[PDB]
Amino acid sequence: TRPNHTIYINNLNEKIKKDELKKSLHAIFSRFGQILDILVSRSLKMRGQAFVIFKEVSSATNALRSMQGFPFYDKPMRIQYAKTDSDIIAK
RNA sequence: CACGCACAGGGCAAACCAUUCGAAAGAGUGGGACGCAAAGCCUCCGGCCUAAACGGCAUUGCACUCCGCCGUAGGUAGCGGGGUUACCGAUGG
Ligand SMILES: Nc1nc2c(ncn2[C@@H]2O[C@@H]3COP(=O)(O)O[C@H]4[C@@H](O)[C@H](n5cnc6c(=O)[nH]c(N)nc65)O[C@@H]4COP(=O)(O)O[C@H]3[C@H]2O)c(=O)[nH]1
Repeated sequence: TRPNHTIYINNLNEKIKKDELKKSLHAIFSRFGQILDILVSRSLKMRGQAFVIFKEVSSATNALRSMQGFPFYDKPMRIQYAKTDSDIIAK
């Protein structure tokens, strides 16, 4: 549970189109601070989950806690501290 | 109608290379020429190739490597059956 710049989210409505998620997560996580990116693959394993990269931890954290169990596309998303740091975060 | 190395006069073009289109398969154009008696034309049937989109299922996945099954949809007529039309006329029991 080491706080991170990026957040893991799952139980995502696998029915909503990639582009749509992208636009609609920014939609509610931008409220918590600038985002450098939101990554999402539609592949068998990476589906149902998105990765949101905030500018700084401070926002991820602020983010996380507030929207846990949050009904998104009639499907309540679990949230967590990304296990690793996205690539650009090195940079 | 069918048949075939009947030498008549022709057609086409595998791999490859260049380039355009497509998610892709693959397709078109250009050089190439493996090999075609229809390797002309047509996707109705079987096979195989691709999964972008569409519908169903499966999946709770910790990624920035790969991304599943069915339907379907496309492609292949140079994978095959089939249909259709065809040049030559050594050959038709
Ligand atoms: N006019 C005519 N003659 C026929 C036919 N069938 C056989 N022949 C004669 O037989 C020769 C060899 O035929 P092949 O074994 O089928 O071997 C053939 C064939 O496989 C190929 N070919 C030529 N033209 C065509 C064509 O229009 N379509 C296809 N699929 N293959 C062809 O080239 C080979 C040699 O061809 P050729 O030099 O012409 O020499 C030919 C030709 O003189 C026919 O339907 N029409």
